[PDB]
Amino acid sequence: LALSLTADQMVSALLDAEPPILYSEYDPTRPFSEASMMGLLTNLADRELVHMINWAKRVPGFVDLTRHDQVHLLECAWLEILMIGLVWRSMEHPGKLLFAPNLLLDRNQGKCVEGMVEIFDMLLATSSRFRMMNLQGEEFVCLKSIILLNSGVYTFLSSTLKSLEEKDHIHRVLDKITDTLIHLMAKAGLTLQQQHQRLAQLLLILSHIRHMSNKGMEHLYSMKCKNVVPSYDLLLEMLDA
Amino acid sequence: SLALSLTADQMVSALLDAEPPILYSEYDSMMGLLTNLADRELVHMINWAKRVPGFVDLTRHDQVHLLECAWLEILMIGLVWRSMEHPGKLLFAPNLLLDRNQGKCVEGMVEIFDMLLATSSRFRMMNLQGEEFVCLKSIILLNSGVYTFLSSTLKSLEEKDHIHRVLDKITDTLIHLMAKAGLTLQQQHQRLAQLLLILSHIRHMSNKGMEHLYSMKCKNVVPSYDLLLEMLDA
Ligand SMILES: Oc1ccc(-c2nn(Cc3ccccc3)c3c(C(F)(F)F)cccc23)c(O)c1
Ligand SMILES: Oc1ccc(-c2nn(Cc3ccccc3)c3c(C(F)(F)F)cccc23)c(O)c1
Repeated sequence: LALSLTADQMVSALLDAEPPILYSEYDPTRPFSEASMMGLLTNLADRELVHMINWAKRVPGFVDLTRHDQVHLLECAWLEILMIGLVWRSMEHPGKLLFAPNLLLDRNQGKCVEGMVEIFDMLLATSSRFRMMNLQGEEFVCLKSIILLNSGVYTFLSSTLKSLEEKDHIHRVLDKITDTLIHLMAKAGLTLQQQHQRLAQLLLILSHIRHMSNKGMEHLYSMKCKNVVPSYDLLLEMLDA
Repeated sequence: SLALSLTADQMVSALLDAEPPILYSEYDSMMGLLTNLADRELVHMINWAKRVPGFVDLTRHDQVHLLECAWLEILMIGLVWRSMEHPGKLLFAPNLLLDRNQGKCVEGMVEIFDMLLATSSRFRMMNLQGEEFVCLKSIILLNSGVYTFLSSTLKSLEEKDHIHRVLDKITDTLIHLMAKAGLTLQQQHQRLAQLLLILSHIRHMSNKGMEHLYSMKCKNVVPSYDLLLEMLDA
């Protein structure tokens, strides 16, 4: 079971579970309009969702949960997960966001609402921060898994002993991933003080990622397209192998 | 910088000393009550903020931005802390204690109500301490708005460095409190993580709250940049 993994075993499992990088729809009309870019981003996200499920199922401890809880975590976290992926990819492209290898955008290219440019600006900042911190791949997979387990946990609520067990199991897996992060940092040769400071610096960034997702989710719901937001039923369907 | 020299004990002492008082609701409609209470709390929050070590080292403009971004999170975490010992209830004030069902009469707040309850219950199961609480609140103040400063000028860059250094000092403080309490090294890193991860959820609740204010046509109750600037300048 997941709770028995060593730090080295957890890292290996997470790295192996990594999803592929997808391309955006090839050769779209350029310049973009507000709708056309959204069409590209939405299509891309839709295609990544499938791979995210595959990834999620390989996150140690995820499948120990009921299907309902597995769906609830994905519901709450999908955009955060996509965004941290985006920020990781964009690290060595200052001033730009690498949504896909064939879709590298600066803050002016894509046509966007001014609410969108704020989010874009926030994504860029986060990416620079990771660049500055010299974030490592092994740390990234830990953070992405933390987002998956953490984002929807406080809203299980609640009662039943089983509901409590589920929450308890999530927190224990979270603890193991924390252990893993620290193990990586110590292994790298950071002092105890630097280890504890870096951990905190990384986790605090997650709150910003939650903010960006909240803002993005907000915009998504204001689109009279009745969908790019995956439903509970859709996510559940996708979960059944 | 003065802040950068503080020990863990001094940091805690300063923070405990800066705590605002717990205010009473004057009239014990939900929007009417939150508004009356929040308006009076804001005044105390500004003065609490100016007492957080490192905060007044920032430009007046940067202080306003931090508060602008953090204000609802700070109100909300105060509420969660106050409600900690009241399972199933939110203690908006000593004379305003609400359960989930009175939280239904209040329209689209039921979900936010539930999230708040869930956070308070998390605090309860963690045995969150007053000393840890004041650290968390300070972290929210310095962290929520730091990524949207605008960089550019040398000053804004120097401002961000300073914020990050103070945050590191608060991390040190938290760890010290835990070691002092007898936690093993492992338990210290774990609890640190658990505490900080709750902040993602507080941000989430603040965002839903804002979302709800706008849909309620209550955009007006939000402290504006200029309002905050004038309160600080006092
Ligand atoms: O791998 C991926 C795939 C898609 C996204 C992505 N980010 N944003 C926010 C955003 C995107 C562009 C410009 C401004 C904000 C999105 C929005 C949106 F509606 F939230 F914007 C809608 C659909 C997808 C995205 C991503 O971050 C990573
Ligand atoms: O000590 C406290 C603790 C909580 C609140 C608070 N304000 N708001 C929005 C709000 C309403 C009116 C005026 C200002 C803010 C809240 C909402 C929300 F869903 F309504 F946002 C939901 C739950 C709590 C609050 C508070 O104001 C003070």
